[PDB]
Amino acid sequence: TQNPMVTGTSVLGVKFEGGVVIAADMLGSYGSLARFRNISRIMRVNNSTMLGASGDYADFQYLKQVLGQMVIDEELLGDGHSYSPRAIHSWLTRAMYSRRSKMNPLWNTMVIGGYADGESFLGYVDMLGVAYEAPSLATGYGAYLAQPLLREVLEKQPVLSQTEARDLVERCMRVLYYRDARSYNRFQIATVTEKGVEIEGPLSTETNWDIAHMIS
Amino acid sequence: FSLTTFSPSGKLVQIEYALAAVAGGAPSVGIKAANGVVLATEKKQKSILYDERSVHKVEPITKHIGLVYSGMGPDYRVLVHRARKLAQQYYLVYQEPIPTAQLVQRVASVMQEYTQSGGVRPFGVSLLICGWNEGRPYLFQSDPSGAYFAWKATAMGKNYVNGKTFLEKRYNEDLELEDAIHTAILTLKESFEGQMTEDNIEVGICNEAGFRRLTPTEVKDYLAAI
Amino acid sequence: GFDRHITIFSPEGRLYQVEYAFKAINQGGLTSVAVRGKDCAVIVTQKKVPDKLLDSSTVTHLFKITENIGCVMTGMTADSRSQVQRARYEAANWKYKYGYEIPVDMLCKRIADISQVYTQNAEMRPLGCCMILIGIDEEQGPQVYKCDPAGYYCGFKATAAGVKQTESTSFLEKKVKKKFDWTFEQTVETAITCLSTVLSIDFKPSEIEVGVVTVENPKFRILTEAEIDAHLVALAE
Amino acid sequence: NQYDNDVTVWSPQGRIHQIEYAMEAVKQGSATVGLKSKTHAVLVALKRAQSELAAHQKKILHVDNHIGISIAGLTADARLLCNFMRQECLDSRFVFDRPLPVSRLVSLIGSKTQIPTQRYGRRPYGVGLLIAGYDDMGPHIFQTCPSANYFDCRAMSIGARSQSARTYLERHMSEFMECNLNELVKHGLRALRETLPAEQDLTTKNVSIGIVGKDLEFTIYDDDDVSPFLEGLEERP
Amino acid sequence: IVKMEVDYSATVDQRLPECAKLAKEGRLQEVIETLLSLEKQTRTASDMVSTSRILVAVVKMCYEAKEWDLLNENIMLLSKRRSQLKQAVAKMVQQCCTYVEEITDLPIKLRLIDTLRMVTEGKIYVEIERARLTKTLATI
Amino acid sequence: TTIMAVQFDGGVVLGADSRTTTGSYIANRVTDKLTPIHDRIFCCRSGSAADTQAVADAVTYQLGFHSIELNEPPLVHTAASLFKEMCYRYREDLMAGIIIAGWDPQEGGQVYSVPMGGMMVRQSFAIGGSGSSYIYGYVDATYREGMTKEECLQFTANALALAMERDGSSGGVIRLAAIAESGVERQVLLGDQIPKFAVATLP
Amino acid sequence: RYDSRTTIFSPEGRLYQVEYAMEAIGHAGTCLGILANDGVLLAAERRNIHKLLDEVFFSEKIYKLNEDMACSVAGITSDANVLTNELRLIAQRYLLQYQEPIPCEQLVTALCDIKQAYTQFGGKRPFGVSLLYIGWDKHYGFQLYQSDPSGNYGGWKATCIGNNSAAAVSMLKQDYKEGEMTLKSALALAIKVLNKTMDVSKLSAEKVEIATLTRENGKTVIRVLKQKEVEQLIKKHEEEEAKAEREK
Amino acid sequence: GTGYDLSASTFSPDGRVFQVEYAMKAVENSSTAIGIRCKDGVVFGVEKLVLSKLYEEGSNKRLFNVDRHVGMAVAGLLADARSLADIAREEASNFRSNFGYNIPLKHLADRVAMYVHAYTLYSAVRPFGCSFMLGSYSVNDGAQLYMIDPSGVSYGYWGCAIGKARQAAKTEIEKLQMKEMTCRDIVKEVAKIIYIVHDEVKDKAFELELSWVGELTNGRHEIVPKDIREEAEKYAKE
Repeated sequence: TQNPMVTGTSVLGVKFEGGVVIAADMLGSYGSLARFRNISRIMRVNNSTMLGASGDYADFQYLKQVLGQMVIDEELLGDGHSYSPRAIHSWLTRAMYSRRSKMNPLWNTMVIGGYADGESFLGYVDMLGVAYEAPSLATGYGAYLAQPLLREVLEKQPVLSQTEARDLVERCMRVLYYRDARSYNRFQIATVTEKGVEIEGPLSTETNWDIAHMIS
Repeated sequence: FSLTTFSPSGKLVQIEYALAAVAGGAPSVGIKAANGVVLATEKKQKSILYDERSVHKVEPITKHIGLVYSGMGPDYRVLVHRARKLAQQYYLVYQEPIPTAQLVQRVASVMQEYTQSGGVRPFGVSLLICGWNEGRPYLFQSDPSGAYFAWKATAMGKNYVNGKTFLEKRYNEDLELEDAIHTAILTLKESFEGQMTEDNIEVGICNEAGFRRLTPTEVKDYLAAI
Repeated sequence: GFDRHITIFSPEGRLYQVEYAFKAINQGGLTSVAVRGKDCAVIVTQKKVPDKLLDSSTVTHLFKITENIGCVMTGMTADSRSQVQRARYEAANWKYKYGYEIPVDMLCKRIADISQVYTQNAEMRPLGCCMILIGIDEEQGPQVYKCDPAGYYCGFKATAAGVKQTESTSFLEKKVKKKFDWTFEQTVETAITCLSTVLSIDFKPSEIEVGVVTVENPKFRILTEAEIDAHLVALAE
Repeated sequence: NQYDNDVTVWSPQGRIHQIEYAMEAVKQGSATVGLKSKTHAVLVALKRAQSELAAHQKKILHVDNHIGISIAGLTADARLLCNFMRQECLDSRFVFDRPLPVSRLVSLIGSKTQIPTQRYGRRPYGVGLLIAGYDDMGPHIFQTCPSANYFDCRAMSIGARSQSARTYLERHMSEFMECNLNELVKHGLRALRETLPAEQDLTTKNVSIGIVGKDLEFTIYDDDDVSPFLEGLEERP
Repeated sequence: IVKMEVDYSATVDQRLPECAKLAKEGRLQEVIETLLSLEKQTRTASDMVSTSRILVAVVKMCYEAKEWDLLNENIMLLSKRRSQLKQAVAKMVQQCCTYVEEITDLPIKLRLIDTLRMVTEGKIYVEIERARLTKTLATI
Repeated sequence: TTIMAVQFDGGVVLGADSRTTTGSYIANRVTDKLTPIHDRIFCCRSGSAADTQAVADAVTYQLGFHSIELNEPPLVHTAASLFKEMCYRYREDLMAGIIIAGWDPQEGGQVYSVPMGGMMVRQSFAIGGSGSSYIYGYVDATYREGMTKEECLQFTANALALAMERDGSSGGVIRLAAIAESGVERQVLLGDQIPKFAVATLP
Repeated sequence: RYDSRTTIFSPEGRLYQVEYAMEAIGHAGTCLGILANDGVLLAAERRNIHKLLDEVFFSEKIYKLNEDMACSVAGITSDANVLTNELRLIAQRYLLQYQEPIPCEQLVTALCDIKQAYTQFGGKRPFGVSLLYIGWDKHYGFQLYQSDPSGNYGGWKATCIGNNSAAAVSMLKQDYKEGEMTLKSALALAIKVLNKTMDVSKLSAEKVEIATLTRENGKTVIRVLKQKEVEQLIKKHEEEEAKAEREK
Repeated sequence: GTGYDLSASTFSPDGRVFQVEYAMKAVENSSTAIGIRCKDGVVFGVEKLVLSKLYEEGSNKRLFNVDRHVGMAVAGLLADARSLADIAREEASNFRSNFGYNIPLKHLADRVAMYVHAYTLYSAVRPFGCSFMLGSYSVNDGAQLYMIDPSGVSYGYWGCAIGKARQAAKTEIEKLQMKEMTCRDIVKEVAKIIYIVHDEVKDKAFELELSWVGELTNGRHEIVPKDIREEAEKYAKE
């Protein structure tokens, strides 16, 4: 709300041909403290939309509860329609804008991934209500470190394949773990596609320290 | 409408019906003696199933203000709860006046939320109040619509007419000591049908020392030798 | 007119709405008995279950208001449930506002005040359900009270409510006039034989639901099928 | 008849009478038909004229690019419902940038109108609504009666003497999914023409058309816009 | 009186004579108790013929094993348990009447007065009174 | 002060210090920080003592009422939800770290953490309070899986003892609470019974 | 159908509810105010004089409502109490606002405005009470005002408001003389008219309650004449009656 | 009644609420429904009268989904029924938001019933003209099914029916032997019972809306797949 106490570190995500993949590590940073190491920052909005957040995990849990409740209410009617990930991104955007207008901001930067109508969508909304969609997205220090690699890959390859896309995401996670104080070597990777949303789980990245011998 | 209402041309028909209901049947005599005041009433429970130490007809609203009532006991509770809150608020605002008899008139006056704001249905209870924190006693009556009457001796029961006649004939008088409670019990006897006993009759006394609801031991003691 | 249609004083000087509302309790076809004892307080009501498609597990008329107070309702079940919910709210709110648990007499007083507010005013109507709530109170022994649609809360030792409440009260008056205290067996047997004499069906141990609060064992024990059967066997012996 | 006086009161025979009277408000109004298709929804409304000098009034109200309604009944509390539906659709546009699906809109209207049917001093919204919308599941036609019980329909008509139009729609409804836009509009025009007496006949000034399709946003055609549909009338009054 | 719920005719047929063999001389009371449980089951199932047969078998076992006291308290318990089925108890009293008249003995007076006490709890005009009349004549 | 919870098979074990600090003076050296929210559910409080007490009492209200209206013991998850809602709606005003634990027949021994901010998480073990930040390495290294009741009791007692001896805001006595289907057993470690790792630095 | 009160007109155009209340004000109660130079006084009739009262309120009809005025009701006591409380509140609110005693006319106008509102809007009963006021101000000196439940007050100088108000006012008109009127002769006139309107001759001093407002040295003194002074007035009146009757 | 049956706040001289006594009549008049607790779940069923073929495929369905695992089969005045279903959905959402997890069916039924009773207590508002079954299943609490009448209270039902023909349905329901029959055969039998109840003898053709909840659906109260339950409707027809 006003001053977060337990903050979640960066989250990123890239869309590919026919689906999207996002990744978030499982650390809840109580400042400089790795207090919670087994928490999930990725939520299944519905069968065909995923969401991750970086920042106050309490605010993330509140948004998860509210959004899951509204999705359940939407599916209760049985009208055949659903909350398309575009609509979900718009709804989060407004919510965040309403909170900033009320001057009780939600300390979370959110990445919304989805694949509906045969076309992938990958939204982005922050605390200050700024929202847009880009083929690659990252939050916090992720947008400083992992984002450039995504940009330089996508400039030469506007479209992507799933396997190399998730490999790129894993490499970006490795970079973030290498050069981010708040990061941790345990990240979940969630893939949305026509078949639905599948979350891998407590994946880990291999660390290289050969340069450790270059100190002398 | 949502107040004490239903007043036709020169009448208060709803209030008159309320008084017809307050005719009641619990005699509940009151006597203002020189030393203090006695409020005695009849607790004639249906059968022996009910209890007498469970519910009371005499309620100490504060340190030396005691209260007895008439028909519509459910309304009387609410009324005595309101009265306790009112006396407490007055004592809290005007802090530490040990207010009972300089407060007895005032609480009788603040018994306007009593009836001047009836509450769609007016209250159906007439209540006698006793206080002795002025060096002098005070016995007041508040009726389902009127106000403080400042009695010296009265009754509010089914036979309140002949009860009051008995009070005046037995000379409520002015020199009567505190033990006019004997005369109060006699007045009840008149409006009583049975061998009255300690649990059957409930009486409170308010003298200059304070107010106290007499326990069955003392009530039976007084009933003996009658 | 409308003297008998709204909650207003009758010209004769009576209140006909609550007088009607009391007969609503008799309406619904049920009876309930409560007996205070030397140390315990046991109540029992018949369980009229038409057809077995219902769940006899949840058709009950007795409830726990708090950890030590148990109530039996009599009358329209919707109002009965509403007042049970109100009593539970009052018990929890009392435990929150003041540390110690709410005495049964105080709880009955608050419920009676709510009902008295209902019979006051004219927008709402009184709830047609009379509630007999019992519980162990320290320095008081067992305690039984009855709040009624009017607001008059009292009732003790032996009190009954329902259609055939008068006959039960008469029998219980005979029993209490018979000067002998009931132990945690005579009290139960007295309640059982009272209700059985009221509605002679010999009371197969499935059509009544009895609640018990002893002193050495607090809490509102809704006695099970086996316990009521054991008491019935011991009584009919 | 006492029991018919107020909306809140309930008739001894069953359903209340004020609601049943409220449907007569929509019965006493100019006729309107609305039919679905495989891909389009079309409303044909008989614009009832006061006198030849005055205009034929307005029917087929506009709500959003993909939803348009046709009123039949009390015009007073009908622009109110139009405001409510417009506001809800704009709220949906504002929150998640997607057209509010019609079924959700109709459920909202039903819930909104249900409350006056139970709140004292509030008359029910005696307006017959023919909502035509294009959500993601093809065209939709919904009928909302003042009793707040909406219905989905392949083709439904409401208004004075609308039973004849209902019968024609029922008898021809088998051949409704596979019809060109003009064919379906002429179906609706024949259905509406069968309503008014034989002396009356369709004119460009006394009819209104509301068309909403997959690529065609809701449009209100009339006289000039209507003549191309009015051609090929096959006039059998 | 009340509709039958669960019959146990097959159970009694298959088990009662086996129980009689198992307690031919009546030294076992577990057999009496388990037939009591079976007849309680049939009573809660509201069956009259099975309960009557069980009671008749019990009194027949008591006859053949000639335990007069255990008969007295056994029939007391049977008549006082919950009252059971009026048809069944009237039957059992009838076979007790048929039995007490054949053995002279000294304590058949005790048997007669025991059955008199069992039947004098009421239910005289209803559910057999000729048995009580014959018992009084036998006492004479 | 320090508070800690561990989940074992068929129950949980809670350990709390008895010290509550005000500036540098010991306000209450025998503080009872294991508040029973219900019969089989306990709360460990840290931070603003007044705020913790108010939140715990309000939750005890709501939870007891909810259990009575269900005629069933409440879930530890339900209790933790009540705490997270209470803390999250008033986080800007209420600053308190709460460790909830207990046993219910639905799942068994459960432990949840609601620190300042109003987040809920289910953990095998939970740790909080001012003195918690000094035993993270020990509690993480010396925790096994499938530890039994006595193992968890001794391990939590040791962790609290070291947190007390290291942190300046923690001291006094240790309160342990073993929660299981059989019930709750509360014990107090004081004085010599405190497990001590003496530091005899050589001269 | 729900009950609705009557704050409406007549086919002719009369407010018959208000008129009935105003007429009922005549029924029950009896007060009269007589204005005189250097002193204006009120006389009230003690309706119920049962021997079982104690008379500890010290005043039933006459109410002190302000330092410089005093009123007397003749209506239903339930409304009278709240009206007196509101009147005192109004006077004291004016005193707070202007740091000056409230002029009697302004006070009466405020009260009659509240009664006019009570008879004007909403489903509220009219205040069935009519009251007199005697007061002193800086601008007009001694003033007397009479307010009816209609809210249409009037500035009187010799009036009555009770049951036989017609007889009392006729007596006042017959034996009232302005200017010459003084406090003592005003008292004689008041007791005489009260004796006329109360059938039992030789009125006991207990059945009559009278209060005089006088202007001392820059200060208004409102003295309720106690029993001895009242009965001495009665004795002087009796001497006058005997003398006048016998001298014929 | 005559004088006393005008507002629910007016008690009868005998002590009855004739407003609710009349609101029950609307439920008695409206078309029927049925719900059976199978061995491992609850199966609903309700015939819907297609008053005119102008209507599309089954709309204003007497079934509703109030929560993820809870379903509501309603009969009576359909508009107020839908508003009450919305009340139930809001209640379930609020309970999930406050206490987490899913709302137990007994408590949900109790809360909605207390809400209904609030609407019959007063005078300005009128009693709801609907009666509905709430059915749910979970692994922990098995399958529960509570019926709420227009003014009464929830009651645990092994099998219940409401509407035009309650007794006719209940006879064959009690004939059916539940508590050991799987939800599949129960889904067949409920259609059988509805078709045994009159559908066209005096009325139009009827639609068979059937609902499911149970471990075969791992909770998640959903409408039975109508394409594959058309054969169950056929078996009912035979």
